[PDB]
Parts: sequence; structure tokens; C-alpha cells
Amino acid sequence: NERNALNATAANKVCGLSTYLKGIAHRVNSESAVVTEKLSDLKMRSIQLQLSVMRNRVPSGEQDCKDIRTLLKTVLRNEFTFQQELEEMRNASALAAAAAGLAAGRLEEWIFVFAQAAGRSSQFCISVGKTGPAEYNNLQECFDGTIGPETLYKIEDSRVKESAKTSLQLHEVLSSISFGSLGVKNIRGGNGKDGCNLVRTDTDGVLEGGSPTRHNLTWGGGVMNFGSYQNGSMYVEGGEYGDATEYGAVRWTEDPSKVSIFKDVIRLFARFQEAKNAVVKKIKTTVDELTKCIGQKEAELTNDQLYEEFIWETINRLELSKR
Amino acid sequence: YENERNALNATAANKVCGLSTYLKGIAHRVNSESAVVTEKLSDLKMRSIQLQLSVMRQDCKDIRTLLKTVLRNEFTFQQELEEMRNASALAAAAAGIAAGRLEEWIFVFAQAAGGSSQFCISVGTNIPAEYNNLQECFDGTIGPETLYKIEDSRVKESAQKSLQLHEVLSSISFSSLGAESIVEKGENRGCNLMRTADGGLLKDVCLNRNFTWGGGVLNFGYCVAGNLKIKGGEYGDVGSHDAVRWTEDPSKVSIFKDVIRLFARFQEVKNAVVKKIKTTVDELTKCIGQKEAELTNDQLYEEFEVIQKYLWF
Amino acid sequence: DKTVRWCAVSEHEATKCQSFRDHMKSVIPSDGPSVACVKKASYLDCIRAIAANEADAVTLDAGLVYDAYLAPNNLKPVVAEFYGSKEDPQTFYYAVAVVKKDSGFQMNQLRGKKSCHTGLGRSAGWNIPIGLLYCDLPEPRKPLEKAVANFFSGSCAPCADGTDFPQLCQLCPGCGCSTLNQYFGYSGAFKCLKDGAGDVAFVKHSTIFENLANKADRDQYELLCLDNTRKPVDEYKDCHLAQVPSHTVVARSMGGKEDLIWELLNQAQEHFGKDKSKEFQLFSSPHGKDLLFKDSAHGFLKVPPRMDAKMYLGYEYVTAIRNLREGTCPKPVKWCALSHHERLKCDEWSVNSVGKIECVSAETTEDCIAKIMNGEADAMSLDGGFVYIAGKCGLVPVLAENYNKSDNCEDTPEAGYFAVAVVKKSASDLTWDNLKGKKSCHTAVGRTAGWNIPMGLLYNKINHCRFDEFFSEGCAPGSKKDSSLCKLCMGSGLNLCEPNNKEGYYGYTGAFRCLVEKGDVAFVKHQTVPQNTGGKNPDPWAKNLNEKDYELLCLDGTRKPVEEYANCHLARAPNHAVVTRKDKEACVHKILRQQQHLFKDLLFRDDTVCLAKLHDRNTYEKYLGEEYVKAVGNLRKCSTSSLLEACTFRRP
Ligand SMILES: *[C@@H]1O[C@H](CO)[C@@H](O)[C@H](O)[C@H]1NC(C)=O
Ligand SMILES: [Fe+3]
Repeated sequence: NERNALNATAANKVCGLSTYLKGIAHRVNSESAVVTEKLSDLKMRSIQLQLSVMRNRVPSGEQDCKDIRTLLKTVLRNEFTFQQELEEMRNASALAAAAAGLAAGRLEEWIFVFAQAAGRSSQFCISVGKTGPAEYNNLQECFDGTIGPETLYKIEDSRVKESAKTSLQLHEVLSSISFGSLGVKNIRGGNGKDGCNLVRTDTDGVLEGGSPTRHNLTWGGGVMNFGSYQNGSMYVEGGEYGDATEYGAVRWTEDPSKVSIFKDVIRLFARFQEAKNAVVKKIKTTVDELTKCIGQKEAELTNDQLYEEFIWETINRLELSKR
Repeated sequence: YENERNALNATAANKVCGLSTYLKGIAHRVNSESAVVTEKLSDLKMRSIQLQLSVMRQDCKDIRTLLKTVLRNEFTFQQELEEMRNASALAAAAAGIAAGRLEEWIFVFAQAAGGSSQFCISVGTNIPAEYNNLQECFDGTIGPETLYKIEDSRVKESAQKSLQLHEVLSSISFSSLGAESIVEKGENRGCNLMRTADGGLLKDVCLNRNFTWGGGVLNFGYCVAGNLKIKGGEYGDVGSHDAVRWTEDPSKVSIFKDVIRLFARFQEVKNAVVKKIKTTVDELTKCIGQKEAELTNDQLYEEFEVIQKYLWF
Repeated sequence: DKTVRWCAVSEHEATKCQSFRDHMKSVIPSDGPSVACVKKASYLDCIRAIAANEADAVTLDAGLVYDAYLAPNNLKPVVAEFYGSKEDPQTFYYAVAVVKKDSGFQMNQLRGKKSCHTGLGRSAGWNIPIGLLYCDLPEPRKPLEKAVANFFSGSCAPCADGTDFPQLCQLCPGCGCSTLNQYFGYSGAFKCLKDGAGDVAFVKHSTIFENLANKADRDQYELLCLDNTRKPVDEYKDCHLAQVPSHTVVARSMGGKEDLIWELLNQAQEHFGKDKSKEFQLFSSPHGKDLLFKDSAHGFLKVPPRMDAKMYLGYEYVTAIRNLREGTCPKPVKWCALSHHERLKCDEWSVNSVGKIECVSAETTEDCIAKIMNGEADAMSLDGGFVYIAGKCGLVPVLAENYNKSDNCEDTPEAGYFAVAVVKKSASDLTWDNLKGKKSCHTAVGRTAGWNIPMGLLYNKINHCRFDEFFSEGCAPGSKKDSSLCKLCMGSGLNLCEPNNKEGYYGYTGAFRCLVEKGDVAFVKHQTVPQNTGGKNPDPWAKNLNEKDYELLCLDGTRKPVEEYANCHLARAPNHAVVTRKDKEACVHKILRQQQHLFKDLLFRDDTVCLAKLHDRNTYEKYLGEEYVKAVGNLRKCSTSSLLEACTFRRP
């Protein structure tokens, strides 16, 4: 029987996904910074509205501006709730970060172990077509330099920080590792004699004088699925964790959203995104009500001059009552 | 003899999984520690509203700067709280990477079990370690769905264990485990995953390089055959072809250095924010009047709205 | 390409090699095998250069052949030097322990005796005896010299420090490392025993014959065997400490030019070998003695491909050196399983016995015998034909499978089962003689009833080994996949003609299935037709079969019903026996008897009523009987067993 290996094109797409998952930490940090920007703009506008009320500059009422009494009570209370929603949103931001960090660690340990499993006489576990071993020059999505623990990408590396800057979404990046996008010829590689045991569950493979018959060995969280007596030939078919048979083909995931580790990332990152969008909608609709009753004099007032003139007015309005 | 293939001991496996769930719990720890700071900040909002009520009613005499710094605080703090939450996401993510790296290793070893005699995680018997023996790794029958998720039961209660990161890291060092409790020596359990020599990872040849499980936890020379002679050392301490080395200093291991660095950072930012709030609270207090001081939180906010709506019109 | 980089360890060896290359170049064309030499500082830098793909081959003595097999070198024996006649080539020497007749002590009684050694640190005179007696030595076993001096009551170990270890020179004061010391070398070690100085001499099988020409003088001497018995000096092949290769060519286990080394060295011995050319001599050189190859060599022999270092050197040699190097000194039984079906059952047996019996899988029976031999596994149940092979490989039988209903099954020995030729009642044209050009169904090749008995009786007729020409087609699992004897098999793809249960026509039941579906004759045990017919087998194919529809082929061209087997059998077959490593008889016998009383033909034949004791029959010759051994011996010419070829390369 042929002895084949996992191909560098599969490994690189799996690593690409892992650096995207490390970047989720930076994605949630940037997205939250957009909301604090929107909320700071809301805080400014409410001082501008308060100034207009004191200076009697609030329009006679084009829209319903005649009830500033209530439409200011509600704004100062909505402003308080948004602060509690921001904190709930940030809690989800850290859970999404951790969950994605997990999925990445899992995938990185998988590929790294195959990358290291390489020796002389064209014996390897990661190929570059019909040859190998794949070195750091190949596998550039996985490594920074010659294969080792210190050449794997770390969370602050430029590669991770720059992947968080793209317009690519989780679903697109997940699909890049599915059996459909990849295909047999991008998963199986090597010559027919590369002696890779990590990819053989038949006797003398993962176990010596035996086979893992108790558990269907899965790498990733169910990305690459083995049975009990796989050749080592790297015969691949599309399928999930429960699909592998004893003598059949290795099952490569058809739907990466069905894998244990990605299920939580999708769920927790969705929870962040929903929470974030809902705060942004609310800030928008309250600012829609504010920008109506302000008046050009008070609308133009910006930054340091806004606090200056507001305190100028509060001290004058207090001495108006005191005299 | 040379064909001898040792298995990792279950107690060494559980200890790694223990660390792995402590690291998943770091997300809950940063979230909880961040919730304290908001309590400390809400007390500042309750103390500044207490001051404005006194203001609209010594050496506190300058009314202008009192309210100029009060409006300033409303903005200066949230942009430094943004800085601490940013550090919390990285510390939570970097921790999750280290958790996954250790999880894949142990889980793969746990799945490489076959009926009897050959397996990778041992309990001394000729039967591989099962979920009941790997209690800190799995919540039932061994599989991808039975490993602990970050919102899971024990991840949350691990996050409140009063154990520090440095202590949980020490728990998986060579000393803390002991030379005889890491690997089951003198036994042929056929685990090829711990063999770099020919007939191990590769079927006919030694590796061209060293190998590591974890990111420097378990380390092997390029041609490890037979009875594993474990010593304390790091990825760099693998000199010979025979060398097997388990970490003596977990803070020198690649994947943990960033957890230490980024958790320390978040704490550094969290402590800077905490002191700022304390120094502000202490300086506002000397201006607040006793009438407003003894005032309860509920009626304190009712009274503010009263003078607030008075001055507007 | 076709060049072999040979490793030379000196200046004089490197110039003989340039002469070797140049003389080869003068007699072999451009296309053919060529030599190129590489110079290195020592044999260890040579083993290292080969392993690091810098050089390709080097000739080594047994001690170095051991270091080359260990990791990270992983080298192996490929070609060997032979000495003496072409009829009996003397590839190996036998390390023996010579004594005087009636001194009345065994191997286990050596403590307190006076020993004679060739020299300190020499192979048969020191390394082998002391390596094997390692655990009989008193604590502290380090330094080794101190332990040896406190074991024996006086020695002569030349080249040892008498200032530090005086008991080691008691018989040759000074421990002189030259022939000036009367008791130095083989002749001196024998002289030390002859003069009555020592009580035992650690020498070679040849030494006595080189020192006493008279068979009546030699008669006053005996050898010590490892089984704690003595034998005549002329019985050294049956009574030795170790069997050691003289000088071996080694190469890389993977990507070592094994066939190109053989080609070059076979071509070399024909042109410049012993008494061939006036031009160049392969086994002589003006520049020195024993250059590249020993001068005494008569030529070369190919080492069988199945042969690995541990097997080539033997268990005894390996055991002695491991003990010297390691110093490691003080159940359960590892049962070998034949593929996933036997292993499934072996797993239930492992957990149920709760760590009394362990498992190991191998795809073939000879692969399993090889696991027993080295130590990867401890025991397995074998058929008569495989007991012959396994036994010839040094393994021994410990329990016999019993099939007859008895009062005390455990202690009632059986004469055996019967080998029969099964036909359909419908194929009435068939006679024992009318089988040419027909379809056969064998249990597997090398098996008693399935192969050795009918193919032996056929070989005594056609006087040739082309059985695939005799039959049209058939299924004999284990045969070459391109043979006509694999055409009727039912195995899926690669599993076709495989000697395990992955092949649906493997075994007694499998061969019977073959007869029903494709074949026209099946070779099995006498009880196969009754065990499957009349509903007894619930399988779809067998469910509706009745034994009235099958007949037996008698040797006298007669046909009789299946029940009339007693007077219509090909021959009596020896019962299946449980074989093991000699140094495991006791434990296997103990745990199997214990186990047996507590608890397809998986692991054991399904018609085993119990495992029965053996007595003086603890050898394959004794167990199988004089008659069966003779019949298997008549088939050596037709053998296809790569393991048998290997085992008989050491013990023919
Ligand atoms: C042994 O087997 C033969 C089979 O024909 C039978 O005649 C004999 O009586 C059996 N012996 C015992 C003791 O049952
Ligand atoms: Fe038989």
C-alpha cells in the first residue's frame, strides 16, 4: 500500500484560519472602539442640547421639540443604560477572544506536530505535491522561520494584527478548509513511500502492534477524521466526526461550522456582534432625536469650547436664581 | 528493550488538562476583575452627583474647575477603561491559545487507545485510561464534544479558585510532578506518538530535528528509542538523540510567556485605573456636604433630576 | 546510479580499495556495479558516514554489527564472508564452554570454579560468558572485573590489571597480553583447562579440534549448555553459549544499496576472489593483513532479506551484550494475534483475564513467530507446519491442543487429526489421480492438512515444485498474488490470497467455502464437513448444506463418505501446539493451565476441548514426531518461507 502525507496546501489554509482566529481578539477590540466613538459623540450632543435649553435656542418645534422636559429625561437615562450595555458587550468580546484563541491553539498543535514529523530519505508528514518534507519556506502561513516552537505566529505578530484588518468574515475563512474548497488532491500528497505513521491507524501506525479501536482519532475538533484501520495511503472522502469507518477513507469536514471548536466561536462572536449592532442602532436613533432640536450656534460648538461655554452658562444660570 | 514504547501517565495528563481549564477561565477572570473597576467607577459617579448637588446649594471655593474636571472625568476615564478592556481580550485570547495547544496534545494521546495492551495514556493496567481516569480533561465518554468549553461548568468555578497563574504553571513542572509520575517507565504500551526514532512518528527513519508536544512541555531528541529517560529541561536542553525533557520552568515555554506578559499588562492597566479613581474619590469627598453625604443612592438621583430640571428652565 | 561508496578505516585499507576500484573498472562495463572509496578515522565514523548517507558499506565483526543496528545508525547485515568448503560454509562461529568429563557442575554452578579466558574484553573468551552470567555475579557488579574475581575462585583473563584484580591472574600471573603467556588465546585457554589449572575454558567450537587430534583424548572433555546439561565436544551446534557471525557487510536499513552491494561483491569474488586472478586478490594485500575483508575468507554469501540484526546475531549474543551495556538486572503473557479478527477476541481475553494475557497484532503467522523470537510478543497457537518452522527458528512447544472427548483431557496425549481431500458427491468423475488441471482449495501454504501433506504426496509424484502449473486455478492463502493459486481467492483487493481472516477462503472453514463456491477439491481436517453442514454453521452460504452431498478422496483412487475418514485419509496430522521462547515455558504453562480452567477458529481451533501437557516432547522433532519432520523435510526444495530461509541460514 501507498504511504502518502498531508499536503502543504491543506496545512497552509488551516494555518491561515488559525491566524484569523488569533486576530478575532483584535477584531473585537477595534469594533468596540467604534462604539465608544459613537457613544462619546452622543455624550457631546446631549451637552449641546442642554446648552440650547438654557440659552432658549431649542426650535419652536418643527418635529416634536416642545417636550424637551421628557425627551431629555429619556436621553440622560438611555445614556446610563448604554454604559451598562457597553460593559455586557465587552464581557462577550473577551469570551469571543478566548474561544477563538482555543480553536487556533488546537489547529496550531495539529499542523505543528505533522510539520515536525519529518526526516531524511524523503520521509515526512507534510508534502509539497509529490515530495517533501515541507520546510518553513513552504508553509509560510504557519511559520516565521525554520520549523520549531518559537517560529509559530504569536497573537501580537504583524501577520495576526494585519489579518484582523481585512474585510474577510469568519464563514469565508471557515469554508477555505472544507472538503469542497480543498478537494482530494489538495489534502493528500507525497510519493507512495513517505512513511508517515501519524496518518495510519492500521497496525504499526499511531500504535505499535495495534490500532486505536476504542476511539475514532480526530485532529482539529473533527477536521480530519480517522477510523480504526486506515492504510496510511491518505485515501480521503468528505464527512464529519461520526462518519469514519474501520476500513474506509479518512473523513475531511464538509461543513467546518459543524466542528466542536468552531461552533463556540460562531456562537460567541455572533453574541458580541448582535450586542454591538443593537447599541449602535440605539445610539443612532437617540442622536436622530438630538440633532433636530439643537440650533446651528450650539451645533458648531465643539470639543474644549463646548465644556467652556456650558460651565460659563451653568454658573450664570445659578447666579440668576441666587440673584 | 529498544522496541520499548512508554505511555504518558494519566496523573501527568490530568495535571496538563487542569492547567488548560485554568487558562480557559482567564476570560472569566479578566471579565470579573473588570466588573470591580466599574463598581469603583459607579461609586465615583454617585460621589460626583453628590458634589453637583452641594454645588447647586472650605478651599473648594472655585465652582468652575470643580465642574470642568467633572466633565473631563466623564471622558478621560472611559478612554483608559477602553485600554484595560483591550488588554483583557488579548490576555483572554493568548490564554485560550495555550489552552488549545495543551488540549490537542492530551486529547490526541487519549484517543490513541486500542482495546488492550497498546495506548498512549496509562493507569498501570493493560487497559487504556478512560474518561473516569481523565476527569480533568473530559466530562464523559472521550471525544471532541466532551472536552471543556470556555462557558462550561468547571471553567467558571476554576476562575474563582483563588489560585494564581504562577502557581498553576508550577503544578506541571518536572519537580511538582516527579520523575516517576510523568511517564510509565519499564513498560511497552506501543505508543508511537512518543518515539522520534525509526518506527515512531516516521516508519523507517529518525527525525531530521527535535520534537515537542505542548510548545516545549514534553521535548524529544531526533532519535528517541526505548525506555524514556526523562530529565528536567526545555526545548533548548535536548543535546543528544536520546534526550527526553519535561519543562522545569513553564514561564520559559513559548505558549505561556505571552499569557504571563499580557495578563501582567491587563493587571498593570487595571491597577493604574483603580488608583486614579481612588485619588479622584478622595478629592471630591472634601467638597460634598454632610446632607448629601448621608443621602441614600435612590433619593440622591431623584434630587439631582430636581435641581437639573430647575436650572434648564 | 550504480556506484557503492566503500568505507576504509586506514591508509593501507584506502589504497587496497583504490586497487579494488581500479581492477573492477578494468573488468566491468560502464553500466555495471562500481566501487568508490571513502576514508574514515575508525569503524564508528564509518557506521556514522553510512547512516548519514555519505558512504554505503563496511565489513564488521559481531560486536560492531550490534552498535551499527542501534539508533541513530539503524544499519543491517547485507552480505557475509564464508570460510572453508562451499558445501558447509563457515559463516558463524560457536562460542562454547569446555570442561573435563565428570567434574559434575553445570552452567548454574560456575560460581567458585576456576576459569580460563582467551582475553579480557574478547568476544567468546569474555564478552559472551560474563554477559550471560551477569545476573549470577555478586553485587556490586561494577567494576565488572571485581565482580568476576568474586564469582570465580581463581582465573586467567589476559590483558587485565593484576595490580587491581589479582584473582584474575591466579592461573597466569601478570595477565600477559601476548603469546609469551602460555595461557593466552584459544590454545592457551584450552591449555589452562588441559593442564588442570582451570575447571572451565571460554573458547570456540574449533579450539579442541585444533589442540587434540585424537577422538579418545577429546572424549575426556565435554561442553556446558545453557539448559544446565553437558554434551560431547563434537555436539557444539546443539550445545553452545552463542552463535556469532565472523565478518559481515552492513548497509542502511532504508535506501542502502543492498542489491547493488550484492551484485558488486558477487562479481568481485568471481574475478578476484580465492584462487582466481594473478592480478588482484580480494582476500590478500601487500599493504597489510585483513584489509577491507578477512584474509581467511573463501568468498561471500547473500544474507536472506527477512534477516534483521537481532535475528542474525541471535537472541543469546544480543542478551549477553545488552546485560554488559545496560547492567539492568532483577508475566503477563503477550499473545500474538492474526489480524483484526483474532485481535478482537484476544482483547476480550485480555480484559477478562485482567492483565494475565496481553495482545499484539501481525498480518501473517511467520511475522508473529518473528515477534515471539525477538521479544515483541511471547506466545501463540500454531498448526503443525508452522510448529516445524517456528521450532527451526529456536522456539519450543509448551501445550498441545486436544480435540477428543476424554476424562482427563489435560493429561491424555493424542496421535493427531486426519488430513482429507473433500469433493462434492456431484463431481463423481474425480479420483485422487484425476486431479490434474482441476481447482484446489487449501487452508493456507505451509499448513499440515492444507499444504504439507497433499503437496508432499504430489511432489513425490510429479518430482517438481510448479504446483501452479499442475492445477488450473485455486486458493492457497500465502502464495504469490500473481500465481494461478490466488485466482480463486475471495479477498478484497490487496486482501486477496492473504494468510489471515481478511481473506474469506483462509482456514479449514474458508477452504470448505472455496469448494462449495469455486473449487472442485478442498484440503482440510476430517471434521470440517460435519462442523459446517446440517445447519451447524448459521452463515448464508453454509445454512442449507448437508454432509450427504460431499465425499472423500482415498489414496487408492476410491471415494467414501465424510464419516468414514479413519480408512480414507491422506495422512495423520500432529495436533496444533502453543509455541514460545525457551526462557518462557514455565510461565506460559502456568498461566495457560490457570487461565484454561477459568475460561472461524480464532486464536485456537474451535474444536479444542482443552490445552494438554507435553512431557519429554519439548522440541519440534519430539512433538511433531520422526514421521512428520521427514515429510516436511522432503519439501525444503519447494519452500517459499522467507523466515525459514533466514532461520536455516543460521541452523540448516
Ligand atoms: C479418540 O478418538 C477416536 C476417534 O475415532 C476414538 O475412537 C477414541 O475412542 C477416542 N478416545 C477416547 C478416550 O475417547
Ligand atoms: Fe491444521
